[PDB]
Amino acid sequence: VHLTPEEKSAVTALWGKVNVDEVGGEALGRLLVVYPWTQRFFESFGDLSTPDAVMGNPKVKAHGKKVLGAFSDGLAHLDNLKGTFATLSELHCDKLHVDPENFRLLGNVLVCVLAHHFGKEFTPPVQAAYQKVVAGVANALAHKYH
Amino acid sequence: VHLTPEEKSAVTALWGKVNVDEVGGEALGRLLVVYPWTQRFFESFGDLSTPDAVMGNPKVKAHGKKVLGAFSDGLAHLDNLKGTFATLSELHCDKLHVDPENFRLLGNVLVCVLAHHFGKEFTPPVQAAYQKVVAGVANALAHKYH
Amino acid sequence: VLSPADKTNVKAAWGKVGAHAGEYGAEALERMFLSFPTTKTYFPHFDLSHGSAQVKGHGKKVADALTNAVAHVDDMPNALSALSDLHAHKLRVDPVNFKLLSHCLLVTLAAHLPAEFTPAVHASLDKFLASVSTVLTSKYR
Amino acid sequence: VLSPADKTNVKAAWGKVGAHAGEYGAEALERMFLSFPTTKTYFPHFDLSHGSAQVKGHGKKVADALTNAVAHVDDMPNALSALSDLHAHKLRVDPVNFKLLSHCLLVTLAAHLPAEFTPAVHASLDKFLASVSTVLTSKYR
Ligand code: HEM
Ligand code: HEM
Ligand code: HEM
Ligand code: HEM
Repeated sequence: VHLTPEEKSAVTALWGKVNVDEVGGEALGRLLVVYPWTQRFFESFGDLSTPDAVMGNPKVKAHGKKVLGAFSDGLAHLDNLKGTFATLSELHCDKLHVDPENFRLLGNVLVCVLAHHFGKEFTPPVQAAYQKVVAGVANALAHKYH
Repeated sequence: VHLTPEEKSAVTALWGKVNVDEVGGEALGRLLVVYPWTQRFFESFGDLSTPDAVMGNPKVKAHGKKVLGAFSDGLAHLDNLKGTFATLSELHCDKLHVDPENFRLLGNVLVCVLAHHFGKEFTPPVQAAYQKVVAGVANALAHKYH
Repeated sequence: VLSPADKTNVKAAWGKVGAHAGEYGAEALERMFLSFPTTKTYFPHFDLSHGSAQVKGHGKKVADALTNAVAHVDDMPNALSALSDLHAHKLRVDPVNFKLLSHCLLVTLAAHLPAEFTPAVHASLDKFLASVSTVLTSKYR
Repeated sequence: VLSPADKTNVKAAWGKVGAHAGEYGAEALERMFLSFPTTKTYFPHFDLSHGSAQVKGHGKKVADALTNAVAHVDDMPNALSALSDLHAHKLRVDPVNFKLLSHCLLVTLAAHLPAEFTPAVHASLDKFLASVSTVLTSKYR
């Protein structure tokens, strides 16, 4: 990871304005609306037949929280994303069997949600920093696969 | 995804039976045949209008050689490829303006060549190692871009 | 393959962009060059400074074709053919980048269209941009 | 898009596979699981060890599907009708993967059909496998 003091600060100050539970569910849902094949991992979640069925699925919103929650504690360890997501990486591989490509997809969905919520504030230079972040996390969650 | 001792001492042994000159020219060659657009960086190489014209093209053969040369010299810094190519990455980015994907594609063509030459000798276990290699080389070469 | 609902969402979200096409076109490019450095290797002859006349100029042209792809969304392959020939025989831009610019376009539209950038529209806009890209690389080999 | 030449190079190369289909098939897979471990996340139910009975069988299916695709290269879409639905609606493999299998398919063919694997033929197999990889994913969304 290569974040300069500047983009590090930017990434924290904007995330201090962020509602983690409302966005975790905003991002997990869009991820399942835009790239439908991802529902492959959520058969037990119920009805996912329409955009509103997905966005409003209580199980989807309940999960997006623990997801962006972990991703949120990860931002306090931007110098150690590898070990931070060490245990989560092992689980998504050995037990959940989740193609890592998906973490890459959630990362872009998130970025789209950040820009959407903060509007103009999510300037070009701010996006650049975040892209680095999601790339970092996605790669730390993929690290332990074998 | 670093190489295991057994993989390093497998890459070596196989490479030792490689004709860098021919394979470099065969690889860069096929690269301009399978992915036409990569010919954008070689407008002055002359005739490339066909598969035989490019494969039999002297300037292509030559460059295929030089290129694998640097690559060949690389299989010795397998623990710091990132450091070996810092000046070449810094270079391919600043002056030549080459999109790093090409490093990925060439590597792709390389694996097919190495397979084409050794046949049954080019084992799934060996391919895996070389994939790591090629993948590694691609990364370092891109690392210094900005 | 876009659907009736897709095309509705697209014409809807893009139609709103209206006279800000050029401007938004330049922003996506500025977002892409900063977020994905490697993409600048195709514009060695460009001044990439914030608001360069080149970027602003290339921004309009981009958005103009998209604005045009929208008007013939049921015949894009023919509406973008001159542009597709271009990217295949001259610029020869590697395919992997289109997805990069497409993301930045979504991101740009997300910042400007807070009311219309709904999950549904977003999804549809992703299929549109992906559909356009596929057309621009349709004649690569 | 496949030219009359690409089709000719294909029928020729693959037709030379004969009964080695199930064999090269299994092989293309084994290669893919070793080179690209993440592809193993779609077979938690398969034995992925060398000589696995499931890999062999699966190897054969994948092969016969290609044979069929070749025999109807002119109109692959309908030829792979069911198969696309399968991956689109059930298997749901991320499109990123198809490129891996394909590459492994080329490597495999190279190390098994040295003669006919000329640059041209190589270039034709590539466009081919991508054409297939596109049909299979055409109905994803
Ligand atoms: C920012 C990236 C992500 C983070 C930080 C993350 C985090 C988590 C956490 C903390 C758990 C629960 C641990 C447990 O059940 O013991 C989990 C479970 C899971 N994750 Fe991820 N995940 C991420 C992305 C994804 C993506 C994009 C998918 C799928 C497309 C996915 C699919 C799953 C599934 C299937 C479960 C199991 C849920 C259940 O049934 O309880 N995750 N993830
Ligand atoms: C295996 C990875 C590669 C390595 C290690 C590599 C190495 C080299 C080397 C040693 C040079 C000479 C630099 C100098 O003059 O100091 C060079 C030049 C260059 N490379 Fe790369 N290269 C690689 C892949 C590629 C690929 C795939 C392309 C794109 C098709 C490319 C395009 C160029 C061009 C156009 C030049 C300059 C040509 C000239 O000066 O006539 N390289 N490369
Ligand atoms: C939404 C997808 C895209 C569209 C609609 C598109 C459209 C265009 C248009 C209309 C032009 C102007 C051509 C003319 O003046 O007739 C152009 C030029 C160009 N495009 Fe594309 N393009 C797309 C994606 C890409 C990507 C991904 C890259 C780079 C990573 C790229 C690189 C170029 C370059 C280098 C030029 C030359 C511009 C100049 O020299 O001023 N394009 N494109
Ligand atoms: C070259 C493109 C591909 C072809 C030609 C292909 C072909 C097939 C065929 C013929 C079947 C048999 C369905 C039946 O029994 O009726 C199948 C099953 C399957 N495919 Fe695909 N496939 C392709 C790529 C992929 C990729 C990229 C992956 C994974 C990385 C994948 C994962 C699966 C899985 C897991 C099954 C289920 C097998 C089972 O349950 O036993 N496929 N595919």
